[PDB]
Amino acid sequence: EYTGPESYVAEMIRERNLDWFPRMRAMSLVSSDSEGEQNELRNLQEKLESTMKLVTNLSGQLSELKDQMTEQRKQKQRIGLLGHPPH
Amino acid sequence: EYTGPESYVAEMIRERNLDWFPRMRAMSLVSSDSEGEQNELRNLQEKLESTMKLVTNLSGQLSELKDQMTEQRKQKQRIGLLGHPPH
Ligand SMILES: [Ca+2]
Ligand SMILES: [Ca+2]
Repeated sequence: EYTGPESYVAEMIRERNLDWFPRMRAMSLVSSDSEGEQNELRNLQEKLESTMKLVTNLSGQLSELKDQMTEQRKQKQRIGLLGHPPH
Repeated sequence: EYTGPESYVAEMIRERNLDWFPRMRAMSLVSSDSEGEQNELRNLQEKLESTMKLVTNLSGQLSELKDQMTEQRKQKQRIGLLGHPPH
């Protein structure tokens, strides 16, 4: 009928080990937080705006092929209409 | 005629409590700032460029449906004009 931690302590006792005693650490002092996790949120956010790379490149290319075909039509506006008028 | 803090000190005295005495803290040392709040500005800014998600997705979709209808017209430029010439 050993519980979870109780069985583990039992094997540590049978192992002649004393590493399960707390040393220079208390839960009341660890309960501080110190506005932590902020680094995790910053790191995920930095990748999220780094994810904006693929978000904005699709827009850039979809705009630019249309722009370049329109620019080809504009180039036609000059080159085709140059040879159209007679002499 | 008790003032704000004076009344509170009065009830602490009647409570036989000594927790209103400063201990290991001085205002002159707390007056440091240490370029603080920088984390708050960084956190708001990171969300603001995370707010750029919705700012740029509206642009992306408004560009892309126009691009895809133009591309459908371009697909017509081929498929419709393939079956138009006679034999
Ligand atoms: Ca059990
Ligand atoms: Ca009063």
